[PDB]
Amino acid sequence: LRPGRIDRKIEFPPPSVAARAEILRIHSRKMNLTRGINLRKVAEKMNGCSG
Amino acid sequence: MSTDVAAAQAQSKIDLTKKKNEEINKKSLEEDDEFEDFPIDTWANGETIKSNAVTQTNIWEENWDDVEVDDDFTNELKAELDRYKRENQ
Amino acid sequence: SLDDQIFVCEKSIEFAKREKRVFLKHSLSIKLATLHYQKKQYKDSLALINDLLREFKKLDDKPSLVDVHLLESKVYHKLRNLAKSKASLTAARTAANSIYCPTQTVAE
Amino acid sequence: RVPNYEVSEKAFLLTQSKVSIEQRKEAAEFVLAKIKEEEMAPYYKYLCEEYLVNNGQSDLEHDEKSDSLNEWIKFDQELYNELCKKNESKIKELNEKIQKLEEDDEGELEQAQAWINLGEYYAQIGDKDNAEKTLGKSLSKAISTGAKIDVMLTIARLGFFYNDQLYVKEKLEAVNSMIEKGGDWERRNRYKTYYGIHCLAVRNFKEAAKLLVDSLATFTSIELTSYESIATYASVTGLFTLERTDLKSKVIDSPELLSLISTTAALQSISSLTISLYASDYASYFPYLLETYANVLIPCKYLNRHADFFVREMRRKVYAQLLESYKTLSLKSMASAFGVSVAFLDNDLGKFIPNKQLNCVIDRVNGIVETNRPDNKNAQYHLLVKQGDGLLTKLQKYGAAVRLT
Repeated sequence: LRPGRIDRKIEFPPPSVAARAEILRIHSRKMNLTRGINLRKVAEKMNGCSG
Repeated sequence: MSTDVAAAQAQSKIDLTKKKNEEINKKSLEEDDEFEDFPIDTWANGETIKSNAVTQTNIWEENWDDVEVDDDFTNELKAELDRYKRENQ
Repeated sequence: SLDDQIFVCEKSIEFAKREKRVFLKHSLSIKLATLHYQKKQYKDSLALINDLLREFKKLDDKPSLVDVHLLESKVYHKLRNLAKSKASLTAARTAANSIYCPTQTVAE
Repeated sequence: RVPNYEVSEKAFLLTQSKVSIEQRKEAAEFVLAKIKEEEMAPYYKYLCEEYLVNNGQSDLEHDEKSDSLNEWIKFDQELYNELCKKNESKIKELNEKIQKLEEDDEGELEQAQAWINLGEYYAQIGDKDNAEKTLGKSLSKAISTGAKIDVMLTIARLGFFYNDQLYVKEKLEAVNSMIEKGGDWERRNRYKTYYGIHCLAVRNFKEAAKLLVDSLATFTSIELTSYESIATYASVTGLFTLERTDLKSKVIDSPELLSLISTTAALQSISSLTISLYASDYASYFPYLLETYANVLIPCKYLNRHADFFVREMRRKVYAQLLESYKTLSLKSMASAFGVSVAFLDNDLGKFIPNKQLNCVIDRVNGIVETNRPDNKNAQYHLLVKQGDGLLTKLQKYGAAVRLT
């Protein structure tokens, strides 16, 4: 843990509304795209605690 | 078309420059093409419609309505004729 | 007569969304749909179900519309397609996780 | 782009004279109202050319015969005058706009949508050629890839509209090459519908049966003829390709066919034939067949030419179905159930046995129809030997050229 013989510490966040939306986008193409666009809805509804 | 699989004979046997002299010389012995002797004396061949209904200009595969004529009218009538026979059996 | 019942509801809903609150309106729309199912015209019935589902999905928490989903099972049962009755059956059940709401609903 | 599928049907009815005459003049009233309104005179010019000496033989700028039984058909110069105004005013507005958005930057999308607007208007009035030219201009321009695909099917509709299938195959060949470029599942459902109608025209229905039921399962029937028409088509093809076992499964059981019921006549006749085949009532099958030719096959633009073929094949299916079940029948019992007499039975079987499908005999002497359809070692042998003869044929053929050189 003690730095300067291991460098850099980077902390991942529990995902934002913005992050959730972008993660959601890439898999939903692989799936099926909802008619009327309800990809916007999901991220509003809840933000996960992890990705 | 031609005997057997046409497409199979077409792919096997193709022109080379070696066969090219042979293919002409053979044709010359069958006294020209004998398919440009044809349209001259008929002054233009027509179409088959005498017993075809979907003729021979189909853009999908031909049926066997090319040897038969419209049989739905005969069916309609047989039906009706049969109803009097059974009525008065 | 069926026609008599239909007409009574048809008059009431107009008089139930212009002088009285929203709550009243969708009461008569449940009843009217049920009566086109007595009439066995299902297209009329699907139309009122469609009004119910779109306008009050942002207000869904009611025992009223558990029934509306049950009414689709009945409409789709008679048109003889069970693919879309089993769907609307789950729709009613999930939305009827409010299971301490009335006894009749639970029997249907 | 919208009114195209509707108008195309109604005009096609006019051409026919194997339908009710009553139906034609209801169609004629409607179709002409819309020709005045949406300025469809190019398309009218095209339609009269294609008739010709069946219909349009009651128009003023043509020669008048007793071939048309309609008279509400009347092509005049009044249509033409309206064309000139409505086209001049619109085209000109859209031309000035394209060159405006050359000035604006990121203008590629902006010009694409304007040239689409132009391609709609030429679609509206007729012209497949001018939409084609303009929506290729849209094609080069930066637009979303899903829009490119949509554009290409937009031109294909135009080949249906005109009534030339050979245009449509080239226009769906481009779609087949672009499908996975967008990878869109959104335009995949659209492609099943277009390509389904196309494969309904082809003799082979095999591709069509699979397509036309996916079109039932996923609710896509748009920018093309109605859901009820979609269903009608599914039934015809279902019947032609699928065996009796797979028929119940896929056609008579379908949530989508049952839920849509039969509210139209076309859909009613075809479904009625299918129900009576399985239920094994053959005395309702024959009248129902005649209903089929009248109200489905002949009013359609892709079964017009398979109208005779389906009549015939269906009589063939049912006979053969019965001959599986029975090693002996009498002419009398068989004829009575089919609703034809014995003489009438002879002649219909007398085509179908040389078409190699029913494999039976007829006695006139004893009057029994015996069945001569093997299923055993003889059937196995006939089939297997042909394919191995087919291997030998390629082997001779393919070997001979390589040696020769």
